[PDB]
Amino acid sequence: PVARSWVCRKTYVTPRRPFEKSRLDQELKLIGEYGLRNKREVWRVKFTLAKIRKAARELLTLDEKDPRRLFEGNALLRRLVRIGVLDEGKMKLDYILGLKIEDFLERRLQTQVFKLGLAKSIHHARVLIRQRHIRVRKQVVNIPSFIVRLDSQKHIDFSLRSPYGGGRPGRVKRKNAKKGQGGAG
Amino acid sequence: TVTIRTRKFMTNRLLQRKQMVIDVLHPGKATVPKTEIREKLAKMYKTTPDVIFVFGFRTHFGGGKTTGFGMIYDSLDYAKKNEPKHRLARHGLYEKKKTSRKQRKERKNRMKKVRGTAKANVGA
Amino acid sequence: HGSLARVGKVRGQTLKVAKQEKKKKRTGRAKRRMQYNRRFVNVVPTFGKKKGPNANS
Amino acid sequence: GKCRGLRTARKLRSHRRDQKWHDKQYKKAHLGTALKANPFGGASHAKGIVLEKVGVEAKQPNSAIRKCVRVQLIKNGKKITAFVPNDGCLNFIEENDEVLVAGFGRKGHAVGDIPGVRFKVVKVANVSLLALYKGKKERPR
RNA sequence: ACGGGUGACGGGGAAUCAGGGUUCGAUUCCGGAGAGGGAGCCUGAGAAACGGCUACCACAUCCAAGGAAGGCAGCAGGCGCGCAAAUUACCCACUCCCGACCCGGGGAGGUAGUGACGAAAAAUAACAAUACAGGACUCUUUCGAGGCCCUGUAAUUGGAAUGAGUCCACUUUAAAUCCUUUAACGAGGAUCCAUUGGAGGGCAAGUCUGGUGCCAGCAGCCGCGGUAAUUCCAGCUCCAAU
Repeated sequence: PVARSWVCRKTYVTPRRPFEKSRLDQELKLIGEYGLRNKREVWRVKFTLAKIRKAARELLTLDEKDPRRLFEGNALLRRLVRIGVLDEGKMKLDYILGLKIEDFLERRLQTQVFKLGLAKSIHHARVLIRQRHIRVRKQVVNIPSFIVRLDSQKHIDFSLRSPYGGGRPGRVKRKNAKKGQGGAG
Repeated sequence: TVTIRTRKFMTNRLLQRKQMVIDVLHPGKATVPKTEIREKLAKMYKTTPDVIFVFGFRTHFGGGKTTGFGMIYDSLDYAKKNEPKHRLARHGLYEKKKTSRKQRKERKNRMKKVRGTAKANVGA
Repeated sequence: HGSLARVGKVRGQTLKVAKQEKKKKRTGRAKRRMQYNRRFVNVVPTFGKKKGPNANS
Repeated sequence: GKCRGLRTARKLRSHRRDQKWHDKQYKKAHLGTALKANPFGGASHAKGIVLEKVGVEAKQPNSAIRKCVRVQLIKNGKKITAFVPNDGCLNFIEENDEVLVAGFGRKGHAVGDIPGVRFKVVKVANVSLLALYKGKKERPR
């Protein structure tokens, strides 16, 4: 007997079919608009959607006024409305079903540095995140996957401690600034 | 520009001490040494640095902020009394003996053979 | 034609000439982005029958 | 279903058991004769002492002499015809060298031309004969 | 029923899933059993105990030949059975136990080592200008002009960034290591160089070159190879996971 957990799960399911012609074209432009790095990445935005959607059909089997459905209603909904996927005027949960993969893929921080007046291309953004430049209320995220809260969005910026913000000159600017002193002498 | 703030304060009458969660802000430099941290509490609580004990500091990604669980006592007399040994050894006032638990188990099982006031001769 | 004398015959008698050189390969998104362009954002709806991407007449 | 009663429940259940023994991919399963026969005895690989190199002819339409081996296993002390795969790799078995035999694709059912043969090689003493083909490791002297 | 068999310890559970189902469960929680193989008892509130005791059987350790003791399915380890599984490492600091105890002790437990058994985050580049190629659009039956919005691949040219790394000290802690923090140094082929498998059809991608001449081999099934092979052996190209 030991003092540990063993606990974990996977996050992605792989499609029953291999070598299709209608699917091989449509997952590869999810890699263009937003700038993802492999399939795996994509496959899990779905699995999280798929998960939401099966619980919704679980609740719709129940009657109205059934106290589980009301409570677990609210929760399932607000859980999509603190992060702006659903909108205020769709409390009702038919509306949860008619709800697709592109709205999740643009909450991801990667996409949230392309759109806000602080990155030139999208494929620049997944290299600003990972070179530890940008931050979200005095706290540095290093992780595109970060799904973003709708409370936060007005607080994203360049971190204080940075050459692309306030700070001291860098590795390669300061070296060829230091090289100009070494050359003239 | 090093700044301390305490957090969750309590007093044990029945262990003879102040305890609290010391909280640090340090933008710009490496995490800080404890003979600096101690002596900065000492005019937060106007004692000497001697009695106070601060251990454990987890730091924060992005740089900035660390979190400790320091505790302040009344007199030195008591400070040896009601507190661990390792958390005196650090401050230079306790020293355990010079045999790790290889030696000492070999020497128990040779006393276990010998009988009576013959047991003292196996030990020198 | 061929007991256990006749073995390795063709892996043997082929013309072992060397492999070539080329400029260095890329991986990761940086790659994938590469192919995303090829097949979508540019290209012309060319007349009639489409030739595959490894085509030679 | 055919015996529709409400308290039949066993009449119904003594009949399917009876039946399922007619099922093959099962009886082959639920008697001891499948594992009595089998060389590996119940297993995914099992090593053995080679003893002679042997060419087997292929069956018709096709023709071409196919290069095999005749192994004795350890555990059982049993004798199998095996089969080398790659081109020019038979020059790598010396007689009475040791090999890690495997299965061959479809479980107790051969592949293609060569009759009887259900087994094949992965290793030749601690290094894989795949590698030897490429040349990524070479043989000790 | 009785007899036999079971690659049978039981249960909380696991993998697969439209609904119904079919397999698995020696294993961190409960309940059973056993300490090479049977048998029997001393001490006790609590044993048919076995890191207690006395036999016999199978096996194994010394002798000055009369004698005498041995039992890792506890931790590390090692010989064997094999397709088949790690260090004779370090502490009571935590966690809890036992005792005459606030004070000893604990391979129970904690901590490092080996570990592509599985699960989760996630690098191998990004951005400017000069050649060059495509579509709006204002106009041109068609040349050309603007390319504002670009859209793209080119050992052309240019500096901005960073994580791999080397290394002072803080931190971590029973004492170390790891992660977290920080000065000093650290990239143009960014040699600081991604594989493993396939290209006739099922099933994504060459009727291309240069060998072999039912031979050598491929091919899970249908099949290939008959001296012009879309299939072997290989040269350039290409698809799918990464």
